[PDB]
Amino acid sequence: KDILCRLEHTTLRKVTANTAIYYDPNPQSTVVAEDQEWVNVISPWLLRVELDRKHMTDRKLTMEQIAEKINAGFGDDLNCIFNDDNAEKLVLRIRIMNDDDVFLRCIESNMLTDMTL
Amino acid sequence: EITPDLWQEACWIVISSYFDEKGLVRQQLDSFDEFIQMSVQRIVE
Amino acid sequence: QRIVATLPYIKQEVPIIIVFRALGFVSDRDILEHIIYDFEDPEMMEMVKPSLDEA
Amino acid sequence: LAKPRQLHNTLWGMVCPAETPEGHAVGLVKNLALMAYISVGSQPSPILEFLEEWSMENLEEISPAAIADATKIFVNGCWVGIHKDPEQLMNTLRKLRRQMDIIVSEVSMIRDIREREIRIYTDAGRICRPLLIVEKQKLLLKKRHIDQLKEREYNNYSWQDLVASGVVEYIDTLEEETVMLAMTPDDLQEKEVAYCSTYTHCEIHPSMILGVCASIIPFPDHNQSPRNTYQSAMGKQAMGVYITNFH
Amino acid sequence: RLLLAALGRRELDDRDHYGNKRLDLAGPLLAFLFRGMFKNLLKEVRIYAQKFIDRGKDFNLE
Amino acid sequence: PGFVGIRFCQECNNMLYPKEDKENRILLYACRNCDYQQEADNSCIYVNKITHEVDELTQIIADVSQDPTLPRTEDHPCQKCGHKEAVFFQSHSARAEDAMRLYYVCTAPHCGHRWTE
Amino acid sequence: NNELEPTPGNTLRQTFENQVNRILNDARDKTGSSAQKSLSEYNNFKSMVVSGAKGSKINISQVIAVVGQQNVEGKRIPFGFKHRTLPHFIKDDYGPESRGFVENSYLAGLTPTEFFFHAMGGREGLIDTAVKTAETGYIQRRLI
Amino acid sequence: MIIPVRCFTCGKIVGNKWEAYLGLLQAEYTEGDALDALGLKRYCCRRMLLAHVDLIEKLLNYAPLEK
Amino acid sequence: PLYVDITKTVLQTQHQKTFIGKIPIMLRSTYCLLNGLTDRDLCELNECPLDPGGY
Ligand SMILES: [Zn+2]
Ligand SMILES: [Zn+2]
Ligand SMILES: [Zn+2]
Repeated sequence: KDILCRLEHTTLRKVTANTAIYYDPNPQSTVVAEDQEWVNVISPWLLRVELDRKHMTDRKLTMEQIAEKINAGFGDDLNCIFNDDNAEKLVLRIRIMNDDDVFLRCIESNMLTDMTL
Repeated sequence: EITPDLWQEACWIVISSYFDEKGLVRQQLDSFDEFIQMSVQRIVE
Repeated sequence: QRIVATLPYIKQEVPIIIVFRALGFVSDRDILEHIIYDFEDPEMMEMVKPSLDEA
Repeated sequence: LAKPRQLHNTLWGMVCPAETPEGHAVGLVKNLALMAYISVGSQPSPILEFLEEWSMENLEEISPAAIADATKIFVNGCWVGIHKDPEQLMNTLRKLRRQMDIIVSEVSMIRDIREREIRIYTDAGRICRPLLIVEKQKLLLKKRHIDQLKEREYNNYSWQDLVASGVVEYIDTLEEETVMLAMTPDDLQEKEVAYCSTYTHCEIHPSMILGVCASIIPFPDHNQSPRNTYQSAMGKQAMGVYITNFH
Repeated sequence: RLLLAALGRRELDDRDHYGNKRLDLAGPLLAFLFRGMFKNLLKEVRIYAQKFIDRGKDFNLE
Repeated sequence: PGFVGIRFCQECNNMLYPKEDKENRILLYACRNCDYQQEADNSCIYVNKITHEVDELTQIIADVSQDPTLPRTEDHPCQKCGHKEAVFFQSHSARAEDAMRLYYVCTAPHCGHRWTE
Repeated sequence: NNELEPTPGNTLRQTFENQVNRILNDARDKTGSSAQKSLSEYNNFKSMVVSGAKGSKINISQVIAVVGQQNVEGKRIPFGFKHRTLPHFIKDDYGPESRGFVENSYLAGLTPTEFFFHAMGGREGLIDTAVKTAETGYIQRRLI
Repeated sequence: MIIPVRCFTCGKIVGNKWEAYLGLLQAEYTEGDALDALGLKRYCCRRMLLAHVDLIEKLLNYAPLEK
Repeated sequence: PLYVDITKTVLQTQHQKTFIGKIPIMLRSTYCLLNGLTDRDLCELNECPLDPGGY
């Protein structure tokens, strides 16, 4: 099954559990108010995705590998803040460095479709 | 009232009455008579 | 993810919102109130937003 | 294209199952079953007058937001109006259909309660068959009625007179889809270990699902279906005295 | 209806449903054919009357 | 979380799009047809639940209890009105029949109570 | 009551239909084995099938013991009506009788519902035969 | 259209027995007992005296156009 | 045979019973000759009483 998961195609569409965007101009204070905001402490809006432990256990994935994969895919334009495995919930937070949130929606649709992680 | 044992003959005579009333070409005759009775005058009006 | 229409004597695929505006309903409010009956439809929000946000 | 010439579920009592041509076109040609009858079609204007003399408002006068609660009412597909409570007006329409006062027996009505709507079909092209009407656990086809039917040709008691009595009614495809059926009054409507005990309509006779050739086919419950189909096809080749005045 | 179809809360339709198929008898067929060729007959009658009114003579119905 | 609805420009009966205010780092639903602005009530502007766990209890209406084609049961009574007779049925919606779940609606009129065991 | 634990590799619905198919196949196989054990050795059916002229040991089972479950398109008979195979059954039931398994034999006779299901099977076989003959004729012509 | 004179299997005389059969059924006997009273023991003759249909009354109900 | 009446207004003129053409009728219809005739009448008219008709 290791060779299985190495061979079979995985997409962020089938790995994500949910996604959202929150306008948080201050990086220190967020609507989610999780520990990862203090772990982190420039886009005024942040993109938060929440995964599912069923799929991480099925695919044997390390979300550090997902984070480095998406960092390599989108370059240095997007920074990803990762939720360390303290509970069932794992959150990736995406912030853009220097068009607008409609372009953010387009690129999150793109990464949902075909990063081929 | 209704008897389960006589229900066979009851439904059979119901079938007999239904076929005696209708026949087999009821839908053909009814469609043609409806057309020639109202549809042609509806067309010409 | 949008919605268009195929119509007789028409060679194009015209959007529903601009069809409604050609009919006369240029208001987003009565367009929404004509496309839905029970107003509390957020799932309708994320599956209708590209069509009106285009048209 | 296999699917449109495949045999569909929606054929109980409309077309006999084991009567097909054998050659290049198997399944595109059907032969009509016994009870199956085609709707002749009628004008829906008296029906709309019934709605409007009743309390089912048109779509142009009704306020928009107070369409969320109500149920939609379509006639022959096109949208007519809405009403808050389809209950007791569905029953009024059913009994008026039974008595043929203004709603005819031929015009049908389907009440989608899963999605709040109801459609009235006056159109031709619908195919229907007669079925019994049962309200309680007991049926409506009484010994008095079968006594007049047995003493037919004297009282001139007719099948149309039975329909006027409202014991039986025409049931078409969408209504058959949305109604529950009782297969046997002597076996299913009788009180026993209950299956659902919500029986609404009952079939006249199961053999009536057969057709013109399947009727002369003996023991199809014992025969094989390819044999039954072959025999039903060969019934047209069955040679005999074709007409009375052949000379 | 299309939105509920996309959501899948409402089940899609089948072309094989004989409830969703209608059955034309000879009545609608003959009515449609007679309608079309009666329109053709009216075309012939109107072009005949137009020919006579171009000729300046009264049209003959028969 | 929860879904976020349309902000309406009331005076011309139109849509409001969220745009940012950089002078105080806030979010403002502004009209594009005209000039009408409202404060953003929450940081969430867009959210997508991908797990498709929707409240089928709210999706199901109570009028289905009187349907005779649906089967009738008496094992579990109504919680609010105490009536023994309930109707057990399935989702009847797509992407749900993978898990066949039972929903009971009480046959007693004027209570309209539905629940899942 | 959802005590069913889904098999890995398929959904709960597929696991359930696999369980139903396994149970029905085992029951039908046991029925046929019991009948062929008890064919009493003076049956001309047995004699001719042992000669190998025509028929099969399963054909004795349909003609004598039980018809069994009939399959359309490699599965059970689907819900042609509103989540029901027939209006004669209730909504949302998964009984073998309501889904296409025949509990009777040819000698016992059939209810009209399972007779309709056998008609489903026979029509499926006949349409397969017709399209098979036509396509193999065209393919043989192509090869020649 | 007519009763056959002889049994297809046997050859026993049948033609008079049809009109006799009609006479006994008008005299209101059960048809099997009337058949036995006429004396048709074998079923291969019982069949033709039992389930014969007559058409010549309809044919003669038609007018003779060749006169 | 089929007729219509004609209303012309050139001065109003009425032309009743104007022959259009001949339209086919299937047997045993409400306007057929074989309507209401019993078995005796039909066999006198040398047609089969048991024939269904409608063609
Ligand atoms: Zn505005
Ligand atoms: Zn209750
Ligand atoms: Zn003999």
